[PDB]
Amino acid sequence: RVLGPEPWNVAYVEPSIRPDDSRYGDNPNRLQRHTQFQVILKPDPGNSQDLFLHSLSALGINVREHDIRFVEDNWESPVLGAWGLGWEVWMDGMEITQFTYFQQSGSLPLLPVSVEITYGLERILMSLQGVDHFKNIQYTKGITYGELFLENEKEMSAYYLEHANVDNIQKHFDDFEEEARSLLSLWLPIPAYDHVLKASHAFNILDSRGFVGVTERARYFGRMRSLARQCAQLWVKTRENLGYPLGTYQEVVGQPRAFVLEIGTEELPPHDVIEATKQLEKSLIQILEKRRLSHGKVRSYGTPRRLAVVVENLNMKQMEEEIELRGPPVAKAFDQEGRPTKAAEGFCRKNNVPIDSLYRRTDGKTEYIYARVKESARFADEVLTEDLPTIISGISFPKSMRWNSNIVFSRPIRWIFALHGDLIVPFCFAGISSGNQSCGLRNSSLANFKVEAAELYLHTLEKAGILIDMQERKQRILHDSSILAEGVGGDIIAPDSLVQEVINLVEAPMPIIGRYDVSFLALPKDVLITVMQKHQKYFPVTSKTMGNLLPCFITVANGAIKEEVVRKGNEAVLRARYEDAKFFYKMDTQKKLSEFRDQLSSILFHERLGTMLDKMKRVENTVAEVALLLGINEKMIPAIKDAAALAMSDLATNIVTEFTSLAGIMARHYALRDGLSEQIAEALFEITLPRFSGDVFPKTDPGIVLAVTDRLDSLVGLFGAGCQPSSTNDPFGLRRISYGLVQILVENKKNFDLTKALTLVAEEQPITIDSGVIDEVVQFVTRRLEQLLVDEGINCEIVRSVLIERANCPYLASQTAIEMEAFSRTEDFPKIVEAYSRPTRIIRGKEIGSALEVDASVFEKDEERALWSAYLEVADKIHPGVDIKAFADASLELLQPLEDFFTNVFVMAEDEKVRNNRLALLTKVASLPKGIADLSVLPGF
RNA sequence: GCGAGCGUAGUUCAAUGGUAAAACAUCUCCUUGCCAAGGAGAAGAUACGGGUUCGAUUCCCGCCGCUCGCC
Repeated sequence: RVLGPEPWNVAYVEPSIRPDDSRYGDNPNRLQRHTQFQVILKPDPGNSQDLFLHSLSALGINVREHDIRFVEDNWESPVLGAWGLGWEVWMDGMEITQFTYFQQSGSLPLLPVSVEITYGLERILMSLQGVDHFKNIQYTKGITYGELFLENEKEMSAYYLEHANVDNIQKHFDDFEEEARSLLSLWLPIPAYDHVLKASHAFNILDSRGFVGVTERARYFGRMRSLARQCAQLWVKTRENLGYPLGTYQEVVGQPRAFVLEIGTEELPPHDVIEATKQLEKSLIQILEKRRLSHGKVRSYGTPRRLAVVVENLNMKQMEEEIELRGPPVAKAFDQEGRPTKAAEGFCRKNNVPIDSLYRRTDGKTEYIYARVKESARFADEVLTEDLPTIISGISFPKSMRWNSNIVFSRPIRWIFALHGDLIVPFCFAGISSGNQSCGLRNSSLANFKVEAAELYLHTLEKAGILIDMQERKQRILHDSSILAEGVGGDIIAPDSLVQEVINLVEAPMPIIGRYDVSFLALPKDVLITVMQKHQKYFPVTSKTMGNLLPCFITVANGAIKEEVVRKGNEAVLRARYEDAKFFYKMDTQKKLSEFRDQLSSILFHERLGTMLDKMKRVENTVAEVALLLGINEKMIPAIKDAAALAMSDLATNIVTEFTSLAGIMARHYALRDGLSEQIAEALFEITLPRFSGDVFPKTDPGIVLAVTDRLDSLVGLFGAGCQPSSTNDPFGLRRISYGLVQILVENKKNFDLTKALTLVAEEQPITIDSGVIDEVVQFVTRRLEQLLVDEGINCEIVRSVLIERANCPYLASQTAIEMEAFSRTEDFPKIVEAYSRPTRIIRGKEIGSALEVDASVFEKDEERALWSAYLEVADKIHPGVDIKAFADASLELLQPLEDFFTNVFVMAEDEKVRNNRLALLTKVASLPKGIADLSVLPGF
């Protein structure tokens, strides 16, 4: 009932049962059956998030005292085929509610869009009551929540988890599927959807029991997606054959003054402020001067809910000067006794100057009749009315919404404040008429004010608390955090990829210190800081003497905050996330690390080639040779192989399934603790480097072998088994995987062979690899090397004349392409590029049959006896792997006997048989540079 | 999967509302001949389709290819 034109304001309460989250009722947060509260509003009323905050203080919360935050989180579900954009609501660190605008459902777009608010009533009641474990929540006066739902939590888990008969469910799945597919032919949507409901249930208690393998999930999701995809198209029609019984949705001259334009919004993401406070100022800078208007210091600003721009002392009229303008040539328009044909009139009509006010000028060919024009001063406030809406509509985001019309933006626009001097610039955009009002800090005494003159805008804004200048929020975060961190004895850890995302989550910052327990310090350091940074957005604190962690953290509130309830509320969320990660860790140190391999066989890699255990199986059997292609020392080929079986073992651990960014850290941590060598453990970490664009590369010796051998397999397998990247679409990430393999080499001084390693790591795969499909992987790698090499300030014509035969070993190519440009800029390049061109053109094909023929059989020539000597004494130096400088000094002395041979000897055949000496003697001199550079492409030939 | 930027002789690049320029390559004519080099001349392009305007390579829409970020 969100599909159609039908208005549907409704709100209900329902439990929700998901069995794979059943944990016998012991961990205080996860339940197999939890109550929700759902409210859907269609159409969107407009107050849709000022009714929410009345709801909160209705259920007894003090919203001027706690810290309510709208942190963005999109929503998508492919099974139903729906998605939407919106936020989640953090009260004092706890995520309590989701808030979404819908845009797809089934597979047909929505009109009008719906608003979905979904409270979760057991994560709210533990916070509002000071309780850590759900079985202490007071249900009513006298009875507890545990004493009602505990054994249902306890023994429905044993059913969904161990004793669920798993074939009388595999049959019921297909039975329900068939019945729902049949009742979609008598045109009955209601039961034909209830059967989809009770089939997608029976799939969950299959998945929980583990009976679903790894390759059946892609089939089950498909089987059940096209049932919801085609119940929708039946419902939306059976509605309209009734006639929609619930209505239908249809719809002056003076000195210069400043000019300020703000576009209020609802909370934008943290990185849609940065890429939208630029393509607005640029798009304004252009159009201010395109229309002949002069100004001064233009300056942008940003906040999660406004995007302001200020242009100072803007003009009051256009510049109003007369400019020349030339039109069509005298050939097209002008003619003898036929001057106005069809073009002269079109050239004067759009300019309305009289037709006898034209003259001629030597415009190249003394043509292009023309005249003058006027600029038409237009008061600088009726100009902007025409050009602002196309400014504001210009900004473009990757993800975008619709709320009440077909206009698209990233979040709904709520107010527009655009003024100039004292007067308002009047226009309208997306149903909002511009004015001079603005909302300050929400839920304050200045939640609505009006600014009179545009020169006291900023001074009024920061009179309501807001700090809009983005670069003066960083300096009030990182400078009131230091006093706190030094009051306890330490200092903060602020990677500037976290400050750029803490700045744009706040409007008027306020920092607070908090304490967590000391007995959590036994965890690894890089799980503490990852909990405190990548999920909660806190600041850790490290004692600057003996620089390890302390039991403190720093959090950033927003506004007029009680700062006695928010510290106490934040201290008790990462007393729970730590308390879960500690249980996971203690469950992971129960077994030696070498046993976590045999769980790997339940992670999919690719369908027709398999899991991850087989892939890591196909690497121990080849990492004993890629250490010979790289020329690794002999006394380390043992110490690599035992660190190759343990590789990628931590990917089945309990932690790494929860914190999927610690793949690689929590393998070295276990390995060192188990009692391996140091270099084994350190190599167990760089099988993952680099993880993205711009990360450290493997430096140790056994760290390169594995990081190369993995990237060879994930290339040859994915290529020779269907998934080729031939598209703009990038599945399986075949671009960065191929890009990193050349950086691990050019950054590490290694000599490799791309056409021998790919003839040996393809031999192993399960599917057959023919010699033709590895000749495209070499090209897909060489193009990536060329792109890496061009954008280092290199010239484009030399990197295509070294990559013809030095393209195999990616280090020597990147070595000899930088060393060739510096030689190309010196004044010996035109001597050599010609010296080698006189004997490669002259031999464009004359049936040289006797292959070698270089002999003194009959060499009765004069200059031959002095040319072949030079060829031998240079060819004795140039070996197939020499550098470019020995070449560039060994050909300069060969260039002279060339012009002493061509001067006299008549190479072409005046005799019948003996004219092949004179041909081979130049074929050889032409072929010497085969292996160093392909000299027949460079210009100047 | 979505966005962003691009497409001009054979290769590299200037221009813009209305006679699309130059470099290297190609061709012909020269002759201390066949190669090279110095000289004159000639031919050669806006990926494709649609829209307004008198005229679009330029402004608008749609299709094809390429490069790059996220998934």
